Amino acid sequence: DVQLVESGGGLVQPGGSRKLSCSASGFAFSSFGMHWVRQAPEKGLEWVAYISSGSGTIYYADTVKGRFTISRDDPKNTLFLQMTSLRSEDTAMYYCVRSIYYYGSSPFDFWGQGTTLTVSGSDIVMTQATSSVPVTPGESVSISCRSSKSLLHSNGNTYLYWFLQRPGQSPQLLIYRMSNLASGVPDRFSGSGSGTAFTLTISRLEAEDVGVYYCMQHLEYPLTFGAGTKLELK
Amino acid sequence: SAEERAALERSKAIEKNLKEDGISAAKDVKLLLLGADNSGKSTIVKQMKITGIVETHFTFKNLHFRLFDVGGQRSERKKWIHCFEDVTAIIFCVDLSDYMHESLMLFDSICNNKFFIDTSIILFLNKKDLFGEKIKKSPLTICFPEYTGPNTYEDAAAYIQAQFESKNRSPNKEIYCHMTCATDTNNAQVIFDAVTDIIIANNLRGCGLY
Amino acid sequence: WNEPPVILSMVILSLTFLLGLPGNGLVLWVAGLKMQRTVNTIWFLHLTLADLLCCLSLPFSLAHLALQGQWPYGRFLCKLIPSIIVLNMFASVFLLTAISLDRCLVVFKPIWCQNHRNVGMACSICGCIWVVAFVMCIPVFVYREIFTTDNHNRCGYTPLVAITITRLVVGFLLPSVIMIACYSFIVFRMQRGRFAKSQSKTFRVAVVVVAVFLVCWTPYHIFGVLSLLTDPETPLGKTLMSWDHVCIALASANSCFNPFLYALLGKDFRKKARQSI
Amino acid sequence: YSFKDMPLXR
Amino acid sequence: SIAQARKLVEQLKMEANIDRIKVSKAAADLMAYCEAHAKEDPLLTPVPASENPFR
Amino acid sequence: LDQLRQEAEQLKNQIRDARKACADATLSQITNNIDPVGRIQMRTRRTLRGHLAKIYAMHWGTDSRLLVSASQDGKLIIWDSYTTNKVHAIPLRSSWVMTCAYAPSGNYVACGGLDNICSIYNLKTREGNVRVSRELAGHTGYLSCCRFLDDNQIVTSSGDTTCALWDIETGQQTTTFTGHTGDVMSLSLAPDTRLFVSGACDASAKLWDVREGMCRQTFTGHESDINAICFFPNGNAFATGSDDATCRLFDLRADQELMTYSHDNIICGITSVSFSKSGRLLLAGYDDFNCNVWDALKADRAGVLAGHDNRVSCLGVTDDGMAVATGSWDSFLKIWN
Repeated sequence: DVQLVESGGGLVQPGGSRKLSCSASGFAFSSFGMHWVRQAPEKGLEWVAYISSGSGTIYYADTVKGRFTISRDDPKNTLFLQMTSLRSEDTAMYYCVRSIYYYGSSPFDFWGQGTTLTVSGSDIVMTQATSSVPVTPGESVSISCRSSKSLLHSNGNTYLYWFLQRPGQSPQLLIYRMSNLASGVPDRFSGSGSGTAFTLTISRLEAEDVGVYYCMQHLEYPLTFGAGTKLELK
Repeated sequence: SAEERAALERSKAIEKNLKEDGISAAKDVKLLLLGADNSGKSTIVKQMKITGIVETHFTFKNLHFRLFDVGGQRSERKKWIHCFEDVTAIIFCVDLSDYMHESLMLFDSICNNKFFIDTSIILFLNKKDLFGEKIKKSPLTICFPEYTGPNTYEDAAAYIQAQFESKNRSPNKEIYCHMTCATDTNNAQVIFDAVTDIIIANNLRGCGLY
Repeated sequence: WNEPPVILSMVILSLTFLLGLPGNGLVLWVAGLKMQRTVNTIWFLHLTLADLLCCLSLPFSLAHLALQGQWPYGRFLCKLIPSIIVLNMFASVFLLTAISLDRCLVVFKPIWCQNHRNVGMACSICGCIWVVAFVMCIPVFVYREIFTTDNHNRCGYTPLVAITITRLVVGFLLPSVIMIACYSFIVFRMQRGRFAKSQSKTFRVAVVVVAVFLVCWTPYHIFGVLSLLTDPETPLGKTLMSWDHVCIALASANSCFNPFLYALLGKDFRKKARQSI
Repeated sequence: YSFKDMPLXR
Repeated sequence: SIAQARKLVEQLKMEANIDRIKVSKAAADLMAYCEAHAKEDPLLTPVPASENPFR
Repeated sequence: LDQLRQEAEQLKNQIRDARKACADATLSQITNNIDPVGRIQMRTRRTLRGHLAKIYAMHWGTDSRLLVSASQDGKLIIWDSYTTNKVHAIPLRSSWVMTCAYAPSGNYVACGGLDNICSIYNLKTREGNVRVSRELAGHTGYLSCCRFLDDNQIVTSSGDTTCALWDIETGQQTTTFTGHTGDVMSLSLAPDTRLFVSGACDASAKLWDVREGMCRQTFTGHESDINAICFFPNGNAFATGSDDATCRLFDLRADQELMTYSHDNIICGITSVSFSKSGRLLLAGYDDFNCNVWDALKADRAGVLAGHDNRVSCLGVTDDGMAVATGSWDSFLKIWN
């Protein structure tokens, strides 16, 4: 089956260097694309790095550019991340994300387990006011996510993803492109949005739907996340 | 181009893969193997090693040969023979022992075909020893009442060869002939040098010097 | 203007322009857009490109012969045009040599010419030919200036012997020898069975192509060597430079004739062009 | 040295 | 081959018992269907360039 | 049987008399008072250049965006018609293919040929690349066409004088249709997916029933082998083109002929026939290097869809009617509008 595992996590002396490895199995890694996302121990998610299919184009975030290195060993079926000059702000939960890009594909479909590392302008900004919405099971809860710049492209596709991160687990995809539903997720979840304001409507809440939500934009790199909306029991 | 750039990259990558596959597959030589039933097709295809179409491919003298024995298709020839164009040559096998008009009719129908007007036909003659013994036992005019001549093996074989080679009407295509007795292992070289000659002829015709 | 050579060169250049521009345009258009991109196409496209570059450069020669010197343009025009002209002509000559070499090679190496023979090899050979032509063009790009002279100044210019001898060798000896040897070997090989009906059409095409190539370039190089041989400020030298114009006209007529003698023999190509036209 | 004039070509 | 002939005659008998409508009504409702979808057919009526999907 | 032969002869005479008595007039005598479509010109909006061998089949997707093409190169590539991009490149076990199909849900692609095996391909796989789903093999003759009834049932027309309906769930032939004497070389399912016809090589097209499995009607009005067939969008009529350089229009309820699309200038046969949304235009492929545009009510040449360098092998019209695709033997898939 599809499964991703990461290794090379531990405490690092400040100012050092360390390599991170993403191992993959159960799928054709040579045709896919691997992302990288960090998660602060208290804050939400943040975009790290990217390599495309065939090692064509490699992108980076503004705060990580010039210090990291993302490489792929397709015959070895592993994803690498060389990272150097450990400052105090790099400690976080680093995840490994698969992605494929064509017509009708679902990027960010599968997320890895993640690894722990410890060290002792023109960008589109995502914001959501509600950070804690208490609600009992059986009701309908809607989560908003606003945009500084319109996400509706000229071709008619709005790149506003939706993700759910259950406590004690890895984030999973619920709605991609703000209107199309994922694979295997129950039909209760729904999505909506127009230009800047997007809502993830949910009906018939159950116990397994609790967690913290995250909304992603995909118009242009870097792929900025939101602060985070938390849904809790009662 | 927000996310479609990766789609463009994927399209270019698979286009490059298609180009590489086409270049790799353009090196093969396609030889169609036709003829009547149980006329030595099985023994000849097993001679060079290795339910509708039985494709047999092998390499000989840095050349990749591909044989398509399509005689097992119990249907109309005219509805699927059009897809067998662009082959280097057509290999025809004739069983001289068993008789005979069906083989001649098939050769007449295949040599004058519209699609195969330029493709050469390589004529294979099998069961030489059996045909000689049958001459020693019976005359060769049983299925050739119009024939009038000595019953010598060589003369009869030459007459039969003339009957096959008198069916063509295209000066561009040449029929290559050979004798086999189901005990000769040198039949591969005939196919090889016939293929080389046809390659040279087609190359000259394409370049305009021919 | 009162001189036989100048008017003869003008007439020949006008005929070359009229007979080369439409044919080159038609052949380029057909073989670039209407036809496929087979292996034998690249040679035709490159040859016609060089020939049409020569045809487009012809008006400069016509205008210069109209005035006989007194370059009205700037330094850059006299530094560029009589280098692009040489580039185009020598690219055409080298492409013809490569065509003859390929025609011999596809015959003498039949097994090899099916595995390692594709469009990429043709593109690489054409690129190398263009690079060699550009290298041969470089020496005239750094040895040109304008003499002050009278109010009307004519632009132009020890290294002359070296440059002229190298030009003669690389553009006359090796190409003609290669063409003759290749076509003679093809004719010899085309008379060994199954080709007895042929060798009466291959021989005619080969001999006419070689004869046209050898007659359209020999006087030009003979006059070039004679210019070195004959001292200037001599009436014989004056007639030599006078007929040099006719030599250039014949050299351009060679490029005009090349599409008719190379592209049109491809029966499929001429049929497709007739369908288009 | 000297004066040498050609109509392109060369 | 008597069974084959019996099957053939049975098939012909079954086919012969199909109620048939006059061809005039078939032509009429075929023309009606062709006319009814004329506005929704963008091939016979050229599509504007802005609305054109391959522009 | 002699008695059985006489019975068959009188049955044929009876059915001929029955169909003759109901033919009061022809279609040309009733559509005289309609305005002709006039000159219908079309231009090559997109030229898709991906293949290297002859292309035989090209079927539009259900979304009218993705077109899948088949060729002798052993590649079944699905293409994005809007931006010419290539989204999949599926290699095939047997390079000799003659047909392709696109599932109504877009998850499956079928392709077959001389291999006598109808292969089913799964597109949306969790593991990424495209993998084979099933290899249906129950025919003794070459498969000529394939159409997806739904994600499970697929109907195939073979070259051994029968048509069979398959179940991709188990791979067994649920129902087989027999009765044709010539080789069946075309197939077209109804919009309601309850019945279909098959075009054979004996100049006879027969109506079929997927559920009952028994033949309903037969049509004998051609002179040579039928090469292509397609239903009218209304579902009560169909047109078949043969090698006799003509394509005729039939009616299910009339059980007769309506029009013959014959022109003295045309001599080459028919390779593909397809209709439009309104059904007024009948785009027919020809072996004469062009695709004449045929009016379905006046039998005149509205225009010529010329521009291909070789004989066209397939013509298809999108579900929204905004484009028409032609597949030729020169490895070019020109999408017109």
